[PDB]
Parts: sequence; C-alpha cells; structure tokens
Amino acid sequence: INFDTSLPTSHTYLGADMEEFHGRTLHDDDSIQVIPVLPQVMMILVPGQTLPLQLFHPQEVSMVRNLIQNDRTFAVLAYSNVQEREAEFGTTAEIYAYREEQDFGIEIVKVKAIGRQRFKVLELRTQSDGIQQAKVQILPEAETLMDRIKKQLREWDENDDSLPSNPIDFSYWVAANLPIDDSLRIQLLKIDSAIQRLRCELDIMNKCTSLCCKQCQETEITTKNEIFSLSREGPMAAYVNPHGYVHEILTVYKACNLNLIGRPSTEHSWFPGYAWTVAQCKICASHIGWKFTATKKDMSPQKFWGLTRSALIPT
Amino acid sequence: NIINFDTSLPTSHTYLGADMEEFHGRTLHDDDSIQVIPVLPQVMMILVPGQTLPLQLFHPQEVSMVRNLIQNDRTFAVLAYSNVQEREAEFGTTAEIYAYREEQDFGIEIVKVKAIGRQRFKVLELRTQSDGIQQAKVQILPEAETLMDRIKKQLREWDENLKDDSLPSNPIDFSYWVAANLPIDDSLRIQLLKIDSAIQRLRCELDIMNKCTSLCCKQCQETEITTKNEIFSLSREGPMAAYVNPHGYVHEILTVYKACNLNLIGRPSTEHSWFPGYAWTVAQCKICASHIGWKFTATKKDMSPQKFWGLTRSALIPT
Ligand SMILES: CNC(=O)COc1ccc([C@H]2CCC(=O)NC2=O)cc1
Ligand SMILES: CNC(=O)COc1ccc([C@H]2CCC(=O)NC2=O)cc1
Ligand SMILES: [Zn+2]
Ligand SMILES: [Zn+2]
Repeated sequence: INFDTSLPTSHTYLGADMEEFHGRTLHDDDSIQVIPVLPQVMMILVPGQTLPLQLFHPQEVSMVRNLIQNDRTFAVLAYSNVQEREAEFGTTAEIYAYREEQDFGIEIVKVKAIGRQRFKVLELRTQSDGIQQAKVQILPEAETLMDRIKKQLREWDENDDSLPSNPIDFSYWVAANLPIDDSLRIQLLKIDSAIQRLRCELDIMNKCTSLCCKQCQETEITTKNEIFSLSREGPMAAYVNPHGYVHEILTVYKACNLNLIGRPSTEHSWFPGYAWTVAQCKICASHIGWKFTATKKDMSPQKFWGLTRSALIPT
Repeated sequence: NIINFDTSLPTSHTYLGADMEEFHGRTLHDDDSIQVIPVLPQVMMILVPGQTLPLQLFHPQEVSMVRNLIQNDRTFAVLAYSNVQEREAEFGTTAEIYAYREEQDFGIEIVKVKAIGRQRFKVLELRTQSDGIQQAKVQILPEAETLMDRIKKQLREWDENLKDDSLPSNPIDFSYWVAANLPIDDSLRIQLLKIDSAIQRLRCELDIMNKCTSLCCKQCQETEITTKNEIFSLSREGPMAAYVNPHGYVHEILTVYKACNLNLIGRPSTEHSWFPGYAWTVAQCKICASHIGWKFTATKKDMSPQKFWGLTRSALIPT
C-alpha cells in the first residue's frame, strides 16, 4: 500500500488557495443557540467528520460570507425524512477552510467544515428572507468495547495510528465509517454516552450483512470484508463533484456485478494520482460509483472502487 | 450568415432526453383571481408569458413537489426577484409543465421538466410552510401596430432572420417575445413585466432598444465582448434562451455571430450540446480570464453557420 493517505483529506480538487481558520468556537453543555442551516445539505454529520461544500446560490454565498466574519458555525440537521425536512438532532459544522471565486458572473463559495458538537433541535423557523435558523440545545459528551470493535475492524480490513485512542473520538470515527444506513446513523447520533455509543456499534457490526444495489434490491456489490481505507478520515468520506453535489463514498478493494462506462479520467479526482471511471450495475446500469485506477504503475493499490452510500442498500 | 441548420432543434432540448412524457391539458386562471401556487426554491430566472424554462431537479423535496404537480395542474410560480440574495419579489409569471421524465442516478431520484410561461401575476403573500416549500398567494393580472413594425424594423437591422415567421403577429405575444429576447439587464426585464398594457410595453421596449449600447464582461467591465448588431437567432425561441447544464444549473445565453476579447479553453466537445450538430468550447475574457460562455463550432463542413457564440447573460453587463 504505497499512497499518501493524507492527500484525500486535503480535498485538493476543490482548490489549493483555500484560506485557513484556526480559531475554535465550542459551546457549553445544555446551552441554547440559534444556528443557520444550509438548505441543500443532506448529510448526517458527526463530530470529527469533514464536510466539503461548493455553493453558488446568492443566499448561501451571503450567509457563508457572514459566518466567515463571525463564529463560522452552521447546523447540519440529521434528517429522518429529507423529503419533508424532518429532523430532531444534528451536529454543528465549523468552517475551517474558505475560498471565493466567480464563474460566468456567478459568485461561488467553496468551503471545508468539520463536525463539532451534537445538538437537539428545539425549533426550526424560516426567516422572511428564506434562510432557515434553528434553535438548538448543545448536548454533553470501556476499553473492552474499543478493543473488541478494533478487533472486528481488523478482521474486515488490516488497518492503530489510523484509529483514534480517545473513546469519544473513536465512537464518532466508527459511527461515520461503518457501512450502515441513515436510520442507524441517527440512532447512534442520539446516544449521549460514548460507552453506550460504542456498545450499540458493536451490536451493529455483528448484524451487518452485505451491500446490494438499491434499484435492484438483489444484486450484491461488495461487503464489509473488502472495505479498504485509503484516507486518514477512514473508509467512508464525503467528496464534492465538480458542480457542488456531495457524494458519500465507501472505498472497497473489490466489487461484484459492476460494469464500467466511458474512459478513465483524471479531472477533479478525489484521490490524487488516481483516475476514475463510472461504475454502474451490470443488471440495471444504475450508476453506483467509480473505479479508481493508478496513473503510475509504481503505486499500490493499482485498482480500488469508491461506491456512493446512496446507491447501496443492506441485505 | 446564411443558415443551413434546423432552428427547431434547440427548442426541443434533446440533450435533456428525447423520451420526455408530454401533456395535452391546459390550465389557465381567470383574470384578477387569487391563486396559491408553489415556488421552486432554486429557480432564479425572470420568466415572461410564452418563455420556456428547462429544469433538472435533484432535491427529494423538489422532485416530490413536481411529482405532485404532474398529478394536478402542472403549474408553478416563477418570481421576478428584485434581489435574489434576499428573495425580494413583487411580480412573477406562472410556468406550466409541458414535458417530464423521471430518472435515477446513484440512487438519487431525478426529475427533468420543460415548462412554459403562461400568466403573469402580482404577489400578495409569500409564505414558507413547515416542510420548507414556499407557496405564493398571487393575483393573476389581466392582459398600436405602428410600434410593432417599428420594433420589427430595428430587429431586422440587427439580424436579417428576425423578419416574419420568426416573430409573433399578436401585439401581446410580441411584447413578450421582445421582453424575453432583448439583451437587457434584470432591472429592465422587471420594468417590462410590471407594465400592464401591451402598447405601453412595446413603447417602453422601443425606448430601450434605442438606448441599447454594448455588452461587457461583468468582472472587469472595461472590455466589450459583443453588441446588439451581432445578435442572430438559431432557435425558434429567438436569440435568447435558457438551457440546463448537465448538473441542473440553468444558463440564459445570447447567441451572436461574432465576439471580441475572448479566448477558448481546450478542445471542442459534443457532450450535452444545446445545439445538435455543434460542439462547444468554454470561452473566457481575454483580460481577466472570467468564463463568459461558449463558442459553438459545426461538426460538418456543409453546415452554416460554421461558428457562433452562446454568451451567458450572467457574465455580461451593459456599457
Ligand atoms: C456530465 N457530468 C456529470 O454528470 C457529473 O460529472 C462528475 C461527477 C462526479 C465526478 C467525481 C468522480 C470521482 C472523482 O474522483 N472526482 C469527481 O468529481 C466527476 C464528474
Ligand atoms: C466541471 N465542468 C463539467 O463537469 C461540465 O460542466 C458543463 C457546463 C456547461 C455545459 C454546457 C456547454 C454548452 C452546451 O451546449 N451544453 C452544456 O451543457 C457543459 C458542461
Ligand atoms: Zn442494479
Ligand atoms: Zn473581463
């Protein structure tokens, strides 16, 4: 495995002149705050998880510009029902990198943020100018469980320095990287105790199955056991396509029942040194993810896949 | 200068998919009536009766709303924002869905729609529900052939093809064709939409045409890019039309035969092309490198014109 696993976390495709912020805002337990939510964000976010964004609607640009002038923190709601904008919990996201640019006269803002604190939603109110403000309450934050989880993680993929040592940070690493659906992510986000969070995760890893194509609900694509981490963030990560759409990707060493489309391409690659090719379901041709292929034959691995969470469903 | 290409192809939006469902039904609201019509949250374009609006919708709340629209009157409200940055709008126009197709990419439900502007309105109430959707309480508004010939005369002096069949015979439709196709900024579009009477609209448009100057790149303002005399129409919609990029972003572009102070980026491409038979290359300002639009180049030697430019309204300001 010869590849710098610190390059993906940099999101260099998004831009390399990104202004950086080192100030850190952290709210007290049980404190009630009013935090804006970005209307296009759909992701469930946990503390320690990074969220890259590319925004071009003038209202999102203005609100990020104002956040950058202040505490740089927005609210990422854990929607139980994104079609209905229903959410009871969420995680704050603190912008740590920022970039302005223009394209065709349209002001664009590129942002890189990281989850900081869980919160319970108290009120979701929309302003007269359309922007949404959420009144939230900041929630407060067993090495046997940790060792047991780390044990079954090594059984799935041979991956210590990669995993956090603190039980709180480790519980959130596991919550954000397990190949689980949204309902289980929200279940884990509701849990207040790291001990309880780790114990629920152990139960989830054991009931885990395999990943089928959602459009088929039949054809198996990959499994926990080919999960393969190419990034310090872990085997699961959010990346932005060239037009602002955020994909959550699970990297696996081998996949089944998948065809390729088009020509391997290096543009806007989420894994520097690698080229991507659209992978679709060999049964329904539903796009599922991308196969990445080395650009220099001196790199290991030579082939790996990055499959979107949204295209997969567990058995 | 002579055209050897089917100007009815661009209006079909075949790049959006050629197997679009269509609807024969037509809904029209009574004059001076209050209607409650939903507003798509990411639409930003100023719409006029008779104008086409293509869309590609990703958000599950958008596709739910449009799915429900397809099962009802297929009509949403397009606001003419004074300030998009703050959702400030006093007038608008209804858009009726006339074509539709559902897709699914990476497990994400996708809706593509082609809609046409029908009736303009004044907004009485904008109110966002609990789920986030915006509903607009609106009042449908009620709807000198010398001005018409005077308008048409200076249109021909800009482009020869803008002559007869390319232009509507009715003064109401004609004032809306002109409002949608003049190379004017958003403040003038809103001014024309506010006008209640067609004769008043036509006379305002004649005044605007006489004061029309040139189009400069927005970022640096100094460099001219094109001018009204270089306009020429390659679609039955007219010289000005909205098209969707492959990711759902709607671009309003003006087609012109010649542009200055523009460099090109890379090699021509035929993917997702808005003008079948032509390839596109990103065009950018010579001075400040800002992307301005696209140069279109024919893929066959027997096509005419062999080259033209589609320049976005958003990158251009008047002189
Ligand atoms: C016509 N265009 C489209 O439909 C969308 O185009 C895309 C979408 C996703 C990417 C990913 C691929 C993986 C990677 O490494 N980086 C990316 O941005 C690239 C282009
Ligand atoms: C990083 N950029 C991408 O991945 C692709 O972005 C685009 C944007 C606009 C187009 C237009 C060009 C003109 C035309 O005729 N059709 C289009 O769709 C095409 C691709
Ligand atoms: Zn399938
Ligand atoms: Zn310029």
